[PDB]
Amino acid sequence: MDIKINDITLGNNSPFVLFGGICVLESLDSTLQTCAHYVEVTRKLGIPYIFKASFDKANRSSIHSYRGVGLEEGLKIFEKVKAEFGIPVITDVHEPHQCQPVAEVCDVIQLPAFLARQTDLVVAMAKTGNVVNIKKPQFLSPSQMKNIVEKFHEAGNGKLILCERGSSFGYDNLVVDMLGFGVMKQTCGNLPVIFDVTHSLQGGRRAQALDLALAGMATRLAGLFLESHALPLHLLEDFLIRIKALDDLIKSQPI
Amino acid sequence: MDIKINDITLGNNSPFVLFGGICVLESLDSTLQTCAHYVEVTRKLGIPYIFKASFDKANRSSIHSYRGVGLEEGLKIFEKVKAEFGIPVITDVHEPHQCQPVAEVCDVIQLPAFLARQTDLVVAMAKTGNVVNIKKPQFLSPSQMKNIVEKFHEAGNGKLILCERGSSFGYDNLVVDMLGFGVMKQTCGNLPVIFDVTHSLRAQALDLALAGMATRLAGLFLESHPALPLHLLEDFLIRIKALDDLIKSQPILTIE
Amino acid sequence: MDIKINDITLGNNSPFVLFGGICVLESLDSTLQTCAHYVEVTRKLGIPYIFKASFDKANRSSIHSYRGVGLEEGLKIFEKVKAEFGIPVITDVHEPHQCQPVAEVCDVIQLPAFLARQTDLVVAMAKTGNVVNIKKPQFLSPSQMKNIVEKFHEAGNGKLILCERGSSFGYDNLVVDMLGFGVMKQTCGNLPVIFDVTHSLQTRRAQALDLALAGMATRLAGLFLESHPCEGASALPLHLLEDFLIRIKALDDLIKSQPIL
Amino acid sequence: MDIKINDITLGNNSPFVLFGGICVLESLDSTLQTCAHYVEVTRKLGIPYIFKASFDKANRSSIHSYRGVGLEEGLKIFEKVKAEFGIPVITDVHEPHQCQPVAEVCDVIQLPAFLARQTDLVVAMAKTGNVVNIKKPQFLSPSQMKNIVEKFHEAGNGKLILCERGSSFGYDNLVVDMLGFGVMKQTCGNLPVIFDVTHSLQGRRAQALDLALAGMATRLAGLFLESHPEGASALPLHLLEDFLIRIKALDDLIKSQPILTI
Ligand SMILES: [Cl-]
Ligand SMILES: [Cl-]
Ligand SMILES: [Mn+2]
Ligand code: NA
Repeated sequence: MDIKINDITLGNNSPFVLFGGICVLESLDSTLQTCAHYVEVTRKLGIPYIFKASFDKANRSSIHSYRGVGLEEGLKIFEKVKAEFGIPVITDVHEPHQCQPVAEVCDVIQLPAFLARQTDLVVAMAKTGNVVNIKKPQFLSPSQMKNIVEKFHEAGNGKLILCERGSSFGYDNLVVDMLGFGVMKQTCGNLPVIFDVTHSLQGGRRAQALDLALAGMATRLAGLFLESHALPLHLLEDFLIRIKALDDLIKSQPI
Repeated sequence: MDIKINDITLGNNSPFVLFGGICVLESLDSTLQTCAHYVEVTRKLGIPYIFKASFDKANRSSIHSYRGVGLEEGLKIFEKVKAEFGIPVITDVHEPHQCQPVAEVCDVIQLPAFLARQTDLVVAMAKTGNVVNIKKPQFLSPSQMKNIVEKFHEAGNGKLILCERGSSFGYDNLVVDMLGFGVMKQTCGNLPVIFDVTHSLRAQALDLALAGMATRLAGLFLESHPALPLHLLEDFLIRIKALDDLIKSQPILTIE
Repeated sequence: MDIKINDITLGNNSPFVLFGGICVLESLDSTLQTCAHYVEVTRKLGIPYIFKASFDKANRSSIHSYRGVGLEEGLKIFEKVKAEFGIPVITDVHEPHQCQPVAEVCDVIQLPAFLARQTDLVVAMAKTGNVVNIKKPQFLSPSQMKNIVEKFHEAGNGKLILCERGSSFGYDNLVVDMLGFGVMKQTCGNLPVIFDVTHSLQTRRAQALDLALAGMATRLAGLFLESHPCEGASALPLHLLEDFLIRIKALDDLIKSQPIL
Repeated sequence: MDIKINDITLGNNSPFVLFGGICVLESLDSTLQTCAHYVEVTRKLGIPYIFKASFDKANRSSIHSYRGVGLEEGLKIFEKVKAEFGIPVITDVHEPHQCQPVAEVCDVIQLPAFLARQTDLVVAMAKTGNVVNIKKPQFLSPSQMKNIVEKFHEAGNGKLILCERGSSFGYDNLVVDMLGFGVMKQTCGNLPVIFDVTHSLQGRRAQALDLALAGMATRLAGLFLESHPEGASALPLHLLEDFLIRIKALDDLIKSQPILTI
């Protein structure tokens, strides 16, 4: 099953979509500069693109640290981004009350991985009717995603993206099971599956991210989810050139 | 470090405290009957006892399974339990706004494992000044508990309990690392450590509980249904008490 | 199922047996000294005792690592241990041809964790007729132990001990699943189950008593451990053995005094 | 570092080599029949191929499963395979004493995962001077492989292949860490790394394909892969050409691009 996001077709047998932005929003001008960079590179390589950012840093280093511009001033910035660049955007929500006002502005709303079993937040996200990205818990088996999908469906929303972010592997480590992509497709009605390479991790780091991105996208996925300021930006170009080459080849092979 | 909960002393070198009850408050009369049975058995054996229930169960099996009686009626039921039996009670909170009204009624307030790194909720819990039970997420290592305790300390509350509930082990399975208890004791200032055997998992329950309490713990945390069958409570606790009394009666032995 | 080893009754509802000793045989005189300590401490505490050591470390990280005194020498040392103290002994075997020679002397022969799938080794062990200690591989689940037991049974030897030594947990770490003990009891005909606390601690050392108590709380035939007066650093300081075992016996006596079910 | 195996160049920047065949040798007739299938499919696509079988398998699933025809007849069968098809072969050895006579015939000798730390076998294998395939145990981290490599180097042999077969993930299940390939390359001197997709899985065909493609996307010297019409199930043969067409497409694309810039 494909999902239309404005002008974009997102699906497991479409050209891959890049989801990319920043960690948490800070300022209007800083958010435009970075989005401008993603847009320039993606445009000239011919890759569809959705801008990602959080208005809130829910888990903070200190009880005293910067948190982000918050919801009220977060949304303002998203509205600009969309006006200036005419692309879709994606952000995470944590409280049920937040869900409808955020869906007003943000094309895709994201269910955080820690919160995926919180039935309140599931129902409230569903009721927006917006496109939803479900982050797979690092503790959850791929064949259990069907149970989250069922809850969304019972609540009346079928516009769901499943998002891989790694599985717990001993203490303080993650491994990505490349077999899980297929299990989610097979058990969840071939909804779009995307791969969050950035959170699945943690010059090698740069190199490591490329290997892992290529491996995931070899399994035939709707999109790649990532971040940068942790990946540089002349590298962004070099990285995507290689991802698009592989994606194009894979998607040209009959299933 | 010990913590006083009314007339109970909770600590890793004290007689174990049972945190026992049911999953979610659904009723008044049945809650009281179940609590009455815990009270009778624990009084008979001289085991300190705290009644547990949730008033608001997130993470239910279906979107319309009953979430429980909710905040206002839940606190009223907790008040009746406290008035009838004279025991402390424990419940969980899910939002900052719930922290004040729950803490006014409940002797212990619990940070759900899935929310354990949510700073706003940690700060709001800390600021109640209440005793807090921190549930260890299955995906979190035992040496990372100190980061949660530091956040509470920064916000001015040191009356903290650490609660083991198992660790993710491959897909859809849990293992309890018995070495984790000591790591928590040693890195977190010897705060009280308790063991949630119910959520870690029924001869199995008994083996797992005995194994845990053998490592010298402040408390044991479990749920029954009228979850261990309620009528087998006395037999279960007699065996746990036997082991706890033995272990606690010997001075700690240090290995290099 | 109980197993008689000379005068010792080994079983999951009998008083725990200590399988105790050292990483590797280094000489006769060091061996005799350490064994003497084990024997005098266990005798006074009333704990049945089997002496343990390897004659070869067959899988160290250098081809010039120290490997111990080797087979022919090692068996001579086991011979003297048995004559002097009158106790049973246990050692591991790494190659099929070793089995019958080693079994003529060593009462219990041990299948190494890495080698459990080695069919020729299983068969050669089984044929000796000796009591066998099966190390549960770090990569094998407790409900598949039955598969190794089935092979020994098909090869005609039913005197088998199941030895827990930890489970792989991510990279380079182990965890001990306290529920595995009961799984092994239920699926392998209540054969004696024992706990190797030393190797379970590999990656801790300060935590050996807590881990050993936790395992014995589940009601076990035996405890398996190494001391030092060869390693990942988890051996018990030898002088601490008496105080260590006082605690283990206290718990075992309690658990074993409670009816089961 | 590349390894020359007769006419074949094996290395992580070279076209991928297929390793595959049968579980155990039974007879010359049976072996030639199976080998011919692989040879014909790989010749049709221009993929270098190395035939695998055991002459005496020590880790089968029951104690009376057939272990193979044995050393003496096994080596005669390997000799004929080599003569008939002009390809290299590979076999596992589990006894030190068997290393020398096997190495007279078999181009690659394979160290079983369960014996990967056994010093006496490692030394006896090294001293043959043959190319060696080191099977990585499911309990070993990728950064431990260096230790095995060092033991071979100490004993005089650096013609080593590292073979990934998955890692223990909770109970029973194996997972393949796609980051492990890079860790082995970086720590072990860019020795050839190959991927045993079949074991890694302890229908089954669609799975095998995704996992194989993901591994080869990381830039690898070869693929280890069982096919025909035990402990680990093989890919059905009518699928072999179509499977290999897809692996070769990805491999050619990847190998044709330079490793990233500084
Ligand atoms: Cl709870
Ligand atoms: Cl068999
Ligand atoms: Mn040792
Ligand atoms: Na209170």
